[PDB]
Amino acid sequence: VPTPAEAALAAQTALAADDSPMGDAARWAMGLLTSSGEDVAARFIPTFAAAGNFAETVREWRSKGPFTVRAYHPVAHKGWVVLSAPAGVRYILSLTLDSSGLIRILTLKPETVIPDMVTWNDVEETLHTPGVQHSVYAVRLTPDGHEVLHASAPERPMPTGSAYKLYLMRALVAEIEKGTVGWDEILTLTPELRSLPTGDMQDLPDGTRVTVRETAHKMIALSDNTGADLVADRLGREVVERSLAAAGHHDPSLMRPFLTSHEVFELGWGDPERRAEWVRQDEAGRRELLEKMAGVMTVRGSDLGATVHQLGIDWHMDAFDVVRVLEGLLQDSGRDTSGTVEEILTAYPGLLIDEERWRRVYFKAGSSPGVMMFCWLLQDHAGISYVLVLRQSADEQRLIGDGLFLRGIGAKIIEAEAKLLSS
Ligand SMILES: O=C(O)[C@H]1/C(=C/CO)O[C@@H]2CC(=O)N21
Ligand SMILES: O=C(O)[C@H]1/C(=C/CO)O[C@@H]2CC(=O)N21
Repeated sequence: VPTPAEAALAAQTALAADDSPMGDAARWAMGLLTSSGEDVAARFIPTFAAAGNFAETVREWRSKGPFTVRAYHPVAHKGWVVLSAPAGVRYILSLTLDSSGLIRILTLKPETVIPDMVTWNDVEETLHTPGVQHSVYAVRLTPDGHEVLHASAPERPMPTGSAYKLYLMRALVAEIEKGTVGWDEILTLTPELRSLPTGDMQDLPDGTRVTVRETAHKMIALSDNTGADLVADRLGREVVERSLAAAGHHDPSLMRPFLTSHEVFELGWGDPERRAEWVRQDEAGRRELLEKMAGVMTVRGSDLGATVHQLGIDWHMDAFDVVRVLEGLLQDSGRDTSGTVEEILTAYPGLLIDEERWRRVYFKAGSSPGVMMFCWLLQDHAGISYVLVLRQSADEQRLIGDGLFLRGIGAKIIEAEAKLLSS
């Protein structure tokens, strides 16, 4: 158990030594904060829209220092640096990178505090926020069903954002198995198929040719919305929908029509009249509205904010549905002797994982205004699997925040697995 001084020193050294895209970006961003006084444009994605306000943003950040590194948490294309400022005030620097190491998101925010968890009640009492509906569901998978380790509101259907991509993955695998689509088949990016971040594929030029395998990899590992939309277009909505009952969903009608990310963005934050039409329409009327809406996006990232999940403009499922889709994916992966499914599912575990404990970890996050979820399947080297599903929804995005809180609650549960999961 490293003492505070030990932990900070280790973090400082690790940041200095990290020879990776995240290490490069984190050191550069820390340089911005600690330094005496076009280099910016070269470090960020080409379409970085805050470039004008950025000089002021950095001035304001710098005014909060001086800063000392206390913790460093690189996780693939995501990274967090915990900083202490004067008088014991703490902040977190959050980085999200694109596929070549350019910065997409860079924030410096008040520290997200998550205590070490001893009991499930610690989890519940930490997580609870007035005005936020939450759910925690943890199970051990066994031959003859699931052993419930903890449950709060698992039966409640809730919006889950990009968790829907798990169903899309199962639908894709089902079609690969049938031979109607192939891993090396080429998908082509068109202006109409481009969606918003999360993801990187939207940044590719019109006409870019990508394999089904690479597109599915990004769909899961980067939560790539454009990747997901390319897959959903190739399979077709009917195929995606007809798959839902088999892949584990209890009431497919909640995700009919099964929306694309493009559709959620455009409907959710585009013209209000069209959105009011959705609300008053039945399934037929909604399908008709979506067909009419097909085309190039008008909605931009800056338009998002107001919650729309309460109108059905999201993907609703219960915690049991999440466990079923994950267990289904575990089965699909084992059946795939090529290891293609496994490589996609294990690429990004969402945390730094103890690989001596866990043979495989599947992970998926979901987020939309007023929506946050994280889920993991963890299987040890003996073959015992656990599934953890964390969900939050609210009428106001500010009650949820950037998702580090819920992720960090998951991190603490997994850290305390011997007490909370495998006791
Ligand atoms: O993949 C991740 O870890 C991302 C994510 C993606 C949702 O599409 O949602 C949570 C919030 C965040 O930064 N996480
Ligand atoms: O390891 C942890 O406890 C948490 C954390 C907390 C931020 O101080 O940062 C990383 C991301 C995450 O969930 N981990």
